[PDB]
Amino acid sequence: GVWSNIHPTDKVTLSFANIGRPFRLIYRPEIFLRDQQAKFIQLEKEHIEKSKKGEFVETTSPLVLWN
Amino acid sequence: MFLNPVKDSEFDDEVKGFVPSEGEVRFVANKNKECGYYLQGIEQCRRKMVQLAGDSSSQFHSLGFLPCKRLVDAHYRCMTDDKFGSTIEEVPEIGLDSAQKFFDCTFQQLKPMQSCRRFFDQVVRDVYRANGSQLI
Amino acid sequence: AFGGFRQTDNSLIIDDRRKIILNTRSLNDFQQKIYLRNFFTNYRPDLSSYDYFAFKEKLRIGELFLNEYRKRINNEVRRAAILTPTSSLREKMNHKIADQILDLSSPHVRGAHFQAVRSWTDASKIVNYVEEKQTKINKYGLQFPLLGNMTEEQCASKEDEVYQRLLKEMQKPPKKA
Amino acid sequence: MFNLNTIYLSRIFIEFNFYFLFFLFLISSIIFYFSKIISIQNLNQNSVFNFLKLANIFGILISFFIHIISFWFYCIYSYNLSLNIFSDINLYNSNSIELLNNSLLPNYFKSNITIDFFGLILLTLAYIVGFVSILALDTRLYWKNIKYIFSFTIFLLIVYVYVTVSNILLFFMCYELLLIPSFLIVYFVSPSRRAIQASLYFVIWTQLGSLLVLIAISYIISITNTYEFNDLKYFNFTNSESTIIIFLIFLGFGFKAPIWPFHYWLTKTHVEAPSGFSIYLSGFLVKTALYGFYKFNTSIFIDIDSSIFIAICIMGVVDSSLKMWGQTDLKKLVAYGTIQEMNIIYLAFCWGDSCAILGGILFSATHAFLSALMFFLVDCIYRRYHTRSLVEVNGILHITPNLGLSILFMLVFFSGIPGTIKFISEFYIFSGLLEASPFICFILMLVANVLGLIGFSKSWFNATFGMPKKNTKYLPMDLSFKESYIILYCFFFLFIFSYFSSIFF
Amino acid sequence: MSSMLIWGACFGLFTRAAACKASMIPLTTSPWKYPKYMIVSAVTFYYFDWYRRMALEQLCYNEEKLERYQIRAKLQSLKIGEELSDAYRESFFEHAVQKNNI
Amino acid sequence: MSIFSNIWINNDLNSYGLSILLLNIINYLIVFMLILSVILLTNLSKFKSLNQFKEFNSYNFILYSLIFSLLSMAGIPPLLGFTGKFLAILYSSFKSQYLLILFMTILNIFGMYFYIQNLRFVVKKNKSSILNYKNYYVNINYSITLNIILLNFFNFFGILFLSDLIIILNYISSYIYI
Amino acid sequence: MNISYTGLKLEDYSDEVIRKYKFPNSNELERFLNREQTLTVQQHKSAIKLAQQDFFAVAGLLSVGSLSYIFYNSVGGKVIRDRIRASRTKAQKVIVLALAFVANAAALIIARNAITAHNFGWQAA
Amino acid sequence: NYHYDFCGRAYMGNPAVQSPPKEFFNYHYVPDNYPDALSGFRIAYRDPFEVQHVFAYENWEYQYDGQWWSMGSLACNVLFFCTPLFLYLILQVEELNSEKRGGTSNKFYHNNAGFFHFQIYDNKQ
Ligand SMILES: CCCCCCCCCCCCCCCCCC(=O)OC[C@H](COP(=O)([O-])OCC(O)COP(=O)([O-])OC[C@@H](COC(=O)CCCCCCCCCCCCCCCCC)OC(=O)CCCCCCCCCCCCCCCCC)OC(=O)CCCCCCCCCCCCCCCCC
Ligand SMILES: CCCCCCCCCCCCCCCCCC(=O)OC[C@H](COP(=O)([O-])OCC(O)COP(=O)([O-])OC[C@@H](COC(=O)CCCCCCCCCCCCCCCCC)OC(=O)CCCCCCCCCCCCCCCCC)OC(=O)CCCCCCCCCCCCCCCCC
Ligand SMILES: CCCCCCCCCCCCCCCCCC(=O)OC[C@H](COP(=O)([O-])OCC(O)COP(=O)([O-])OC[C@@H](COC(=O)CCCCCCCCCCCCCCCCC)OC(=O)CCCCCCCCCCCCCCCCC)OC(=O)CCCCCCCCCCCCCCCCC
Ligand SMILES: CCCCCCCCCCCCCCCCCC(=O)OC[C@H](COP(=O)([O-])OCC(O)COP(=O)([O-])OC[C@@H](COC(=O)CCCCCCCCCCCCCCCCC)OC(=O)CCCCCCCCCCCCCCCCC)OC(=O)CCCCCCCCCCCCCCCCC
Ligand SMILES: CCCCCCCCCCCCCCCCCC(=O)OC[C@H](COP(=O)([O-])OCC[N+](C)(C)C)OC(=O)CCCCCCCCCCCCCCCCC
Ligand SMILES: CCCCCCCCCCCCCCCCCC(=O)OC[C@H](COP(=O)([O-])OCC[N+](C)(C)C)OC(=O)CCCCCCCCCCCCCCCCC
Ligand SMILES: CCCCCCCCCCCCCCCCCC(=O)OC[C@H](COP(=O)([O-])OCC[N+](C)(C)C)OC(=O)CCCCCCCCCCCCCCCCC
Ligand SMILES: CCCCCCCCCCCCCCCC(=O)OC[C@H](COP(=O)(O)O)OC(=O)CCCCCCCCCCCCCCC
Ligand SMILES: Nc1ncnc2c1ncn2[C@@H]1O[C@H](COP(=O)(O)OP(=O)(O)O)[C@@H](O)[C@H]1O
Repeated sequence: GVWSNIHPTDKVTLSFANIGRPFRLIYRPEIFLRDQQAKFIQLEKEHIEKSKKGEFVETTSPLVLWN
Repeated sequence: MFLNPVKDSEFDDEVKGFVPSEGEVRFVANKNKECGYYLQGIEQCRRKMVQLAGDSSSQFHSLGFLPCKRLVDAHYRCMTDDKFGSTIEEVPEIGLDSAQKFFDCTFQQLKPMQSCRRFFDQVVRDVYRANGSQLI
Repeated sequence: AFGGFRQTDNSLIIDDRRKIILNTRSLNDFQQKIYLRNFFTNYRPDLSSYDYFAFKEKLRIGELFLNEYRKRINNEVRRAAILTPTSSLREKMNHKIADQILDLSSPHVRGAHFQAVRSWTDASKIVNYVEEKQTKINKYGLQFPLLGNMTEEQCASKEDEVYQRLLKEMQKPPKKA
Repeated sequence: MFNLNTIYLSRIFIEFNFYFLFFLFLISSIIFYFSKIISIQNLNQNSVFNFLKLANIFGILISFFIHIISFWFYCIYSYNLSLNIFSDINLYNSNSIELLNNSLLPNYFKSNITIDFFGLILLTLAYIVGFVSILALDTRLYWKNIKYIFSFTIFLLIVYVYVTVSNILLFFMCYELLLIPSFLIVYFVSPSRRAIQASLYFVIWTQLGSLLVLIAISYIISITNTYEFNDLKYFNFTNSESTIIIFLIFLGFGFKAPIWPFHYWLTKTHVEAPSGFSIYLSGFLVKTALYGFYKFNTSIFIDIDSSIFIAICIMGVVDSSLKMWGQTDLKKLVAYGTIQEMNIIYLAFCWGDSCAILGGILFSATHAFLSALMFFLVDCIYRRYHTRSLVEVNGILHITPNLGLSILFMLVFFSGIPGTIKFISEFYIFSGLLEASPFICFILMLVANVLGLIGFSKSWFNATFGMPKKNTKYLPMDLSFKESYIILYCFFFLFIFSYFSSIFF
Repeated sequence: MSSMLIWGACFGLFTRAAACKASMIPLTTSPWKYPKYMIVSAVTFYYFDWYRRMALEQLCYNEEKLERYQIRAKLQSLKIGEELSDAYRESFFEHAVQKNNI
Repeated sequence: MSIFSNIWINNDLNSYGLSILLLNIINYLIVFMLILSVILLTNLSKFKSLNQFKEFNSYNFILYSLIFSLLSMAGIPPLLGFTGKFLAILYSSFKSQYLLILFMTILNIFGMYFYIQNLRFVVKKNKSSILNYKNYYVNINYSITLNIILLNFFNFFGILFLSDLIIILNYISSYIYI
Repeated sequence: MNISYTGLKLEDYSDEVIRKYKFPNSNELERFLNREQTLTVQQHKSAIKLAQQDFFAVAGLLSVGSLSYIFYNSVGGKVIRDRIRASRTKAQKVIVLALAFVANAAALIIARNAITAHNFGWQAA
Repeated sequence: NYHYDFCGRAYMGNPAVQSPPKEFFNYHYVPDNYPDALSGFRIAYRDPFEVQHVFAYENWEYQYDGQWWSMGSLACNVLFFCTPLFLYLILQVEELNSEKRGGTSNKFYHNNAGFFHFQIYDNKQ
């Protein structure tokens, strides 16, 4: 309930299991991943624009991010 | 799975099992471990597209699952090591049938990814069996 | 996120695929994951989690099935001993029955040993044999109450399918030779 | 024909039995605390101690009945789940059924309950052995230790969370929680004066292994940030990490589950502990360690030879069996028997997740019941004859025929006669060990079932037989109904549990 | 359950009862201290909830800055000669040229 | 620290060891405060030797408060000191210091027995009289008893609320740019 | 996020590609969205309600039976209990004998019902 | 053959009659212990020799360093000491046999990919 309402995981597990990991990763992992992928997002956008255009870029092809 | 039908069978349906080569098993395991991100992405994007344009009256109802095309192509390239084409549509004829089965599993029947990964791995295994030394 | 443990060895690692050279002690978490820790720890690493759970269950059932073969042949030997007098008993046993008894020995069936030492190929073969038996049973749908669960509509559809299959098989002509 | 109704009934029963126990404990504690200014017994017929005893006893009993029902539901559920997974072979079809939680009670510690056959066997052992021990400690609880009437309810709650959780950290915490109540019981409830030192020895010896297991858990958690107990499938430990983890886990859990040479604390505690608490200790508190070792070693992939661990277990078995002869103290002799059986059980877990686990589980159950029986017999002997030494005790049969008969049948059951789960477990373990290493199996069987058996039987036969000519004015009468029915129930379980479904064994 | 105020009130009630039991005085002694303890506990625990949530938010914000320190600290921690190596040369130039935008 | 096309990824929080050290210091201070409050509630002149631990053999509140405080100092799992010791070992494992873990464990077990042995002396033949007399009656301080009760509650249930304290300590330490 | 319908035109993609990535029937889409392909959320809720009711009934019956048996058969020694039951009225004796048995039997029957799946529609032949 | 006069190093009680011990270890109870009062609470006076035997072994201790090797028989003591190594070496030889044949070896088998015995594996909506 209230004391654990901050996080779905239990308080004891939060206190002990998570050692050294960023609280940004523990809470709100999506924002952490998006910040990590910031440049990859623009690379993927440029790759999509070029693919719509005639050019096809193979260097950035693996960058297909969904989170 | 891993069962071959008996060509000369007294009854309608008979199957004899076979064990894939160690090289094939290693290749499939490594590629699954490396490209597991794309399969989860396919699942999540499928659910997202169904939620967004599931309703018939939705504006994007005519573009269903097209965004998942990039994920599917990326997964195919990752599994095949960027060889044998840069798109799923470029799959060889040996694995074309398995690719069609996978698409029916995923998008038409909307069956679990547990089920559809079987067909995707079947496509990969067919390509590997066809080539052998080309993938390793 | 997965992490790693600092390494102490001073060996050099060569990754021909990425065309780089690393040192074991200098590896970070991701590099350790990529180079070390990659080894397989199951018979069929290629299969997914659900697929390998099914594979494990089928392997266990196949081991039990081979043990059941051994138990059945032992029971048949007991039946032969009781029915037939000692005279001609060995003469009749020196047939399919004795060969099967020897062929179902410990290396082929794990009677009471803690572990059946099987290669991954052997496990795959056993699972394939179990799947062949399952397919043969499911052709006629004998697994509704045992070795299966289905709803009423599923049962009715399976009954219709099995009826059609039996009709087609009966209409088929005898196999030549 | 399996339907979702059975699945949800099983899950609901498992989840709600814990809350039943918790609410009973909470209400009893509230009454105890708020009925009196000072939480001690009022030496009169209208004391709250009677109500607390009633509540504890018939909360444990009712929860045990509900646990029987829930265990049967789990057996059906697991069998049908395996059938559902195995039966279907069509590639398109896959068993993906998702269950939605109830809206009545919350998930304790925000953890989804997962139940296994070994865990439920451990929980059933907890229930039964706790019932026996609480029935035993009535004469010990008096006027300042009545607060320990809830100790077995606390044990039940801890074990329930321990066995119905899929979290590594919660698992370890539940395993570690057991120390405080047991130490308090030994410290404040043991009549003998040597119990003061026995408690310290118990604490230190068990805490060394607890620290070892803590180091192993820290290695697992720091390297793998996961806690779900199943994400370890996707992470592989290097050879060095795996060997360190297995060594630490084995030594730490063997500190609790007595192994050679770490059984000095066990002998001291059994000798100097309450006769009612020794039953619970030997029966259950040494098997949580076995369960934890099984879970961890089956979760982790280990690429090391288990010859060293097997040798340690066999050495412990041989040591206990040889020392059995020289013990004139019945309680210490039973403690050595417990050491032997626990070492055999631990050896049964030295082959990873092989078929030896089934024999280990069955032997754990039979050892729990047999040790409960033996310690209860020792308790009766000590309580009616004011001594538990062979030199001072002789000719029990001729003055208390029922007690002598119980001793003789206990010896017969300990011998491992066919028709008993003891014999079944011995058969499993020895059948596996014969193919694993036949000469080692022969040595183990010879020692344990001849030399140790003879040493064990010598003292019990000498006590049962003879002629009690000494202190004729002070001789006791016989067993009471409570003791007689406890012995009969132990025998009945040891005999009839062999008919349990063979699917799980 | 969900109301920190109610949780604090219950905590204060039980604290008062436990204090009475420990002091061996009747639980009805100083009745006015029950509502006092309940109110004080409710208020303090409500404030502590708000403060823990604020501290978590501010820590999440500070971790963003701490990441910038880690990236630059890692580059400065490189052993002599590794700053121009193929594995760090591009990042070092990025942090020494592109970010030299003062 | 991982590099992927000049993109740095950091899955480690550097300002965590300092938080763990602060947590250990705070936990030790809390337990020391509990034991010293128990002592101050009673008469000070009685306690002058390890044998005098029997003098704590007084009514249940004092007796069990001392017992649980000693166990917490020793590091018994459910109590508060275990949180600090376990988190220290966890951080040592995270930093990959097996020898440091070994020496920490040796010191921990030796100190554990050092604390535990006093429970043997706590046993007393009778009930002690360690309370100061005021107005012809023993003086029991309600305020100190209440403080000891709060400390006992936190010592018992620190594991439940430790996540909030860890969050606060990490928040405080994050301001340090190390 | 670049995974969106924005910028997508059916002209760019081939007819076969569109047919492959075409939405399935509306019923299939609804089933997939609601996760009711095999079982309905209402079926799950009904099963949960039945499970909770069965657990409550079983636990209450077990408690009532156990307590009644204890209080009826825990009055004293054999002679005292026999004399008390002899002085006991007819209806009181009937309830004393029947209450515990009926409660325990009802609990056990309710437990057996769940494992016994008699209400299956395939019963025929 | 064992006689007290000629035993020398295989110690045992002397046959000669001895006076009862004046002082010996005795049963002691925790302070404020609740007496055990089963069967009328009748306690008999304990025999000094019997009590001495009861409490002798617990208090027995070695007088000097290294006495353990010499006491009893050196050969049997050394064999008992070396027993764990004998067991380990026998296990290793049996494992040599297992390796060269193909039977069960002493290793932690991992057939199940972390799947516990008959564990309930489920997901929630
Ligand atoms: C959504 C929320 C969900 C979560 C829940 C959150 C809420 C949690 C809390 C829940 C409870 C709510 C309580 C609200 C009021 C709180 C007020 C307050 O500040 O409290 C602390 C404060 C007490 O602290 P303190 O005295 O300042 O502390 C001194 C130190 O100890 C130092 O000690 P000392 O030794 O130095 O001195 C001892 C003390 C000795 O003195 C005392 O004994 C203290 C005073 C006690 C008696 C007070 C008078 C009572 C009668 C009149 C009350 C006012 C009218 C109420 C109108 C209600 C109409 C509906 O000395 C003094 O006299 C010093 C204080 C001077 C007097 C202070 C007067 C304050 C009056 C406050 C009135 C509150 C109600 C107002 C409501 C207005 C409505 C319009 O006030 C009280 O607690 C007053 C007593 C109230 C409880 C009485 C209990 C015994 C009688 C029970 C009778 C029950 C009958 C009905 C039965 C029904 C069931 C069958
Ligand atoms: C008047 C008070 C009435 C209270 C009613 C209950 C309400 C809750 C308590 C609130 C009290 C607030 C004020 C503090 C008073 C206590 C301190 C004191 O000095 O008082 C002196 C005051 C007067 O002094 P005295 O009585 O003369 O001196 C006696 C000494 O205190 C010696 O006494 P003692 O030996 O009896 O003391 C207890 C003894 C031993 O105490 C115990 O062993 C406690 C056993 C509790 C039963 C449940 C345990 C279940 C375990 C499952 C496994 C979980 C694993 C999780 C992973 C992490 C590891 C935990 O010491 C410990 O507690 C140390 C071991 C701690 C183990 C940690 C267990 C954590 C479990 C968390 C709750 C789980 C709930 C799940 C279900 C809900 C799901 C949504 O003492 C009393 O009146 C008696 C106090 C005894 C303890 C009361 C609490 C026991 C019942 C707890 C039920 C609720 C669960 C716990 C969570 C509570 C919220 C955080
Ligand atoms: C997981 C591990 C966790 C470890 C925890 C370690 C600590 C545990 C034990 C200590 C905790 C603090 C307990 C309260 C203070 C003691 C005095 C007291 O209030 O009782 C006497 C007083 C007794 O009254 P009485 O019996 O009617 O009459 C007494 C005398 O007759 C007449 O009395 P008087 O006239 O002489 O004096 C009355 C005055 C006496 O009060 C005092 O003088 C208080 C003395 C303590 C001062 C230090 C408090 C610091 C609080 C912050 C957190 C750190 C705590 C550190 C504690 C240990 C340090 C050595 O009473 C008050 O006003 C009490 C107010 C207490 C709340 C103070 C809040 C200050 C916050 C300041 C920082 C704010 C954040 C800034 C952020 C900056 C960002 C830029 O108690 C009450 O009135 C209520 C008693 C029952 C409810 C107590 C509720 C306590 C809640 C504690 C929450 C702790 C934090 C949240 C949990 C954290 C972990 C998850
Ligand atoms: C490494 C290669 C191995 C393979 C090659 C073949 C085997 C060679 C083994 C070595 C044989 C020759 C050396 C043995 C000398 C005696 C032992 C010794 O030193 O201890 C001090 C010896 C024993 O003193 P104590 O035991 O402290 O005092 C007892 C009093 O007698 C009072 O006693 P009590 O009247 O109360 O009666 C107790 C008596 C009776 O005790 C009993 O009835 C209880 C059971 C005792 C154990 C009986 C042996 C069972 C089978 C052993 C299997 C071991 C397997 C594990 C080791 C494998 C290593 C390969 O206890 C004794 O057994 C004591 C006598 C000495 C031990 C004899 C048995 C063990 C010897 C070692 C055998 C090793 C075999 C290895 C091959 C295994 C097969 C693969 O002290 C004396 O010198 C006093 C005289 C004692 C009688 C001596 C009998 C004549 C022995 C031959 C002498 C000439 C040796 C020339 C050596 C040449 C240079 C290399
Ligand atoms: C917000 C809601 C909070 C709910 C709090 C619950 C309050 C509980 C109060 C308990 C009071 C106990 C004493 C009652 C008076 C007894 C009078 C008496 O002896 O006369 C005989 C009468 C009737 O006796 P009888 O001779 O008719 O025997 C038949 C007994 N029954 C009716 C139960 C079938 O009362 C009883 O027998 C009641 C016995 C009560 C004690 C039971 C102890 C066993 C454990 C359960 C205790 C309660 C905990 C909660 C339930 C368990 C967990 C789910
Ligand atoms: C039995 C002793 C008395 C009872 C108390 C118990 C204390 C000992 C508990 C067991 C500790 C582990 C021992 C076995 C280790 C096996 C692995 C190994 O070291 O092989 C070299 C291993 C395995 O090497 P490898 O050759 O197999 O493979 C890796 C090889 N390289 C690195 C070259 C690629 O090598 C290492 O990486 C070195 C690790 C050394 C770790 C030693 C310290 C451990 C500290 C944590 C535990 C401390 C517990 C203390 C408890 C309190 C004591 C009072
Ligand atoms: C619009 C607002 C209107 C508000 C109106 C005012 C409401 C006032 C309510 C007062 C309730 C008092 C209940 C007393 C119960 C006593 C029970 C009993 O006898 O037990 C004795 C027992 C026994 O005490 P004892 O120690 O004397 O024991 C006697 C027994 N022998 C002889 C064996 C020793 O102790 C107690 O339980 C009494 C002390 C605890 C009292 C707790 C009171 C809590 C009150 C909470 C009020 C919450 C209000 C929230 C309002 C929110 C508004 C938004
Ligand atoms: C002994 C009867 C047992 C009946 C079987 C179900 C027992 C469930 C657990 C009950 C525990 C004690 C009450 C707790 C109250 C509380 O604080 O309960 C508080 C919580 C409130 O939960 P939330 O606040 O999260 O909503 O109660 C619940 O969650 C549900 C309580 C139980 C509901 C069923 C009640 C059945 C009544 C049967 C009456 C006849 C009994 C006859 C006995 C002889
Ligand atoms: N505890 C003992 N230790 C050694 N010898 C004993 C012991 N008890 C009896 N004996 C032996 O028993 C014999 C004496 O028998 P006993 O019953 O005492 O009759 P009595 O003393 O009248 O001869 C002696 O040989 C003596 O050595």
